[PDB]
Amino acid sequence: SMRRNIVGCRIQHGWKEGNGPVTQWKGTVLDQVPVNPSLYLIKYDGFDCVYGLELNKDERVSALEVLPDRVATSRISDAHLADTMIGKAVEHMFETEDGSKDEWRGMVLARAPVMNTWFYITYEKDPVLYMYQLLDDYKEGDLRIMPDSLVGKQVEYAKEDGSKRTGMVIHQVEAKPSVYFIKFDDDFHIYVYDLV
Amino acid sequence: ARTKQTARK
Ligand SMILES: [Cl-]
Ligand SMILES: [Mg+2]
Repeated sequence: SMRRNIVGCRIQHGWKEGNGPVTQWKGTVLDQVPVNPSLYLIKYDGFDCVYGLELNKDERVSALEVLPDRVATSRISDAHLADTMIGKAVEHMFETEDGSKDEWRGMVLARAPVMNTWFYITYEKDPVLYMYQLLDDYKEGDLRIMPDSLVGKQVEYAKEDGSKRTGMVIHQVEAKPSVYFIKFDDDFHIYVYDLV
Repeated sequence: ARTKQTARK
């Protein structure tokens, strides 16, 4: 029945998959999904993806603890660049284990909630939700901007494979309304798809 | 540049 509002809170919890040991996780709750309020979006410390978990319902979660810690509010370093980067196609430079350069095409989706200096981004070749402090990358020349309802509905993604994935559209990107977030039943990532 | 994290699963 009763639940506290945990958006903006730091949490820690255990996680158990199958027959493995419980593993320990610490993160920040970014959002509670309006079309499915059981579903929270979480950024875990040291992991780049944004995850969707039904924190209070998922039997894989244990020992859920809400900390009193307050996430610090910083003002972003360049409001203009921050605002105008939203919705843009980008080339985002990474380097890999061998130390060689590795450029990924992506799209900046939104400022992250809660963690004020972070941005939601997704990639052509890895279309799940990521979060980074992209102004840092931009300043270093590692992020270049390229020149240029369904929400709440149950959908499925069909393959030539023959099987399909079932999920729900959970968000429409304000800056790019043809783009949506999807939560699939079998998966804790948040998928990003252009549905027009 | 940032390092890309190892793919999970
Ligand atoms: Cl690419
Ligand atoms: Mg390329």
